[PDB]
Formats: sequence, structure tokens, C-alpha cells
Amino acid sequence: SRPIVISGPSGTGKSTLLKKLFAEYPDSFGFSVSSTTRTPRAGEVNGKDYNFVSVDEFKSMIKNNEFIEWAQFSGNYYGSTVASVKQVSKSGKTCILDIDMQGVKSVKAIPELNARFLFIAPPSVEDLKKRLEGRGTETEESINKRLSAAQAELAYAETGAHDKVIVNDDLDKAYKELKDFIFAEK
Amino acid sequence: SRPIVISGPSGTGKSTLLKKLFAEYPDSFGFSVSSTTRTPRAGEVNGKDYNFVSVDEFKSMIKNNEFIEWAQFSGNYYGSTVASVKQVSKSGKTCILDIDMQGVKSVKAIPELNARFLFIAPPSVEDLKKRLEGRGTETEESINKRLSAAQAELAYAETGAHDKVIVNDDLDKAYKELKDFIFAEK
Repeated sequence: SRPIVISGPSGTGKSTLLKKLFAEYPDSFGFSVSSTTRTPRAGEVNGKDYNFVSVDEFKSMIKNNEFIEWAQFSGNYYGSTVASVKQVSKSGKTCILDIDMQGVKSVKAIPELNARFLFIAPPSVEDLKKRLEGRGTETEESINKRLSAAQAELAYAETGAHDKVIVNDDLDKAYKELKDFIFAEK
Repeated sequence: SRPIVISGPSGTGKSTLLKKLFAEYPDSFGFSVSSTTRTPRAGEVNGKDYNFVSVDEFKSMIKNNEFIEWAQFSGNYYGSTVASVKQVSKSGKTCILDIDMQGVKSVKAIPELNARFLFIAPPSVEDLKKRLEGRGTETEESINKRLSAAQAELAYAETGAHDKVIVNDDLDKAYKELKDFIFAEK
């Protein structure tokens, strides 16, 4: 099919959803094989764990706009290239891109990609904020920055920017929805 | 919109046009919030006045390449990270970076910024001289050092490092140009 861009605030259950999807349909979905400038590791295989490039190869890919998204981690670059997305689809699978709002907007400025856009929303900021403090791995500033950045995404979601929006006030229901949408490829 | 880097020798007319643009579009533009290791003084507010951080906060933010620019003032670090410049654009307004030549190069090295480059020129190096005198609050060595950093910047602006060069031989002419550039978003 067409690439499926799935975004939304974390803590909403997006992970369980994608995880359950990838478990239930083990040969049909795929994330894009990411690029890095990080020296390979023991047990990593080029083209499969990562496309390993060089700091200069990565940088020349950035100005050549080959990237959907990229970042710098401790001096190592990461990011996914349009070409690796196509690959997943060349292979006979459906690409899943799990990315932020800024990513959604980038994919959209490449309408040649023809992506699909799915938004996993929390029932409310309240439940999200609370869902967040359930994990237990966070503080004040962290959470607060996590909720401000959600209200932004939520804002972008009210502009009709996505093909579906799934509010997760129940995983099975949402799970059913996530599938009905995916296989409703149009 | 995209971050706009404007530069040019002080005394060109840049400050005036910059103030006019600011008075006419009070809701349109803003500057990033700089970060500092100094302790918040009597009445300051984190996130508004400065992004208050700790020295090691700063230092790793430096190694991890988060700063556009940083300097040291009386024992305390100050700088502009890339996050605060995009904070502006995410917040609905556009970012105006009134930086010098070195600043222009520093931003040109941070591809993730992806900025636009405007440069404001005096009619000649002579007009610069006289106008830097019109304000009269200068000196022999201060007025001279300016004229050198000017031929420098002009030498640089001669290389075509900017998307646009506005000569301020007339303030109404230069004002219309600048707005034409800014609102001729690219």
C-alpha cells in the first residue's frame, strides 16, 4: 500500500497499538530502515539494523533533502530517508512512520510520497497527563512540556490534517479502528 | 514561517527599518529566548527572560551542538540554541535573527535551522562613516574599527552569501524591499 504516517502524543497507547499490529501482521508492516553516522556495533548489519553512512554522507543527504526527519544524538546523526520508505513498499510491505507533528508537515511537503495520516489522540489532556504519570518515569517540567507539546499536536489535528483520528479511551476498540483504517486502503 | 537571519553594519539604517517593521507587525515577529548559566536575578522569569540552566546543562548542550552561538560573560555562559529559534516559528510568529557575519556563518553550519538570509548595505562605505557620525556617539578608533568590519561584511556579502541585499540609499525604498522579502516567503 501507501506509506502510513501515524503520529500523536506519547502515553496515549500508540506503542501498544503498533506493537499489537506488528505482532498480528508480522510480514505486512515495516518502519523505514533508518540512517546513521554511528560506527556499526557488534551484531548490527548494514541495510537491516541501520544504513550506516559517514558524517559527510549524512550531511550531503540533508542538503539533498533525502530525509523525512533526522536528528543528532551525542554527535551521531539518525533519521529516515524517503528512499528507505519506498524500499519497504518495494519489498511488498506497508511502511509505518511513527513521527512527530513536525514530521507530519515534512511528509506533507513531499506529496510525491502519497502518505496516509493517522492520529492517535488521548481522550483528554487530563487522562494523558495522568497516563503520563502512570509510567512513573517523569517529573514536573518534563510532563508539563509533554502536555504543552500535546495541545499543539491536538491543535494541528483540529485542522482536518489527518485521514483518521483515533481517540484511545479503550485499546481493543482503538485497536479495531487502527486495523479497519489500515486495510481500508484508499 | 522560516527563520530570518538579517545582518549588516550597524548604522546602515537596519535598526530603523527593523523598528518600523516591528511597529507595523507587532503580532508577526519575535526573538528567540537565550539560555544562561547565571542565577536568576531579582524578578527574572525562566522561559521568558532567559532559559535558566546549569553549567553542565549548558556544556553538554554545547557538545551536543544545541547552541547557535554562545559566549562567556563575567563567569556565566550565554547563547542561542536552535530549539528556541524554532520555538518561535512553532508559536505562530517568524524568527528575526539580527546576528553579525560570524553569526550568519554559524547558522549556515546548522542545516536543521534552514534559514533565510537578508543583508542591509549602506550606499557606500562613506555614507556609513557619516551616519556613524550623525549619531556622533563614537570615536576615532571606534568609528574606524566599524569601517573595517564593514568592508569585511561587504566583501562577504559580495560573495553572494545572502538571498538578498538591500542598499539603504533611501529608507522608504529599503523598507518596501525588506517587507517584500519577508512576505515573499521562500
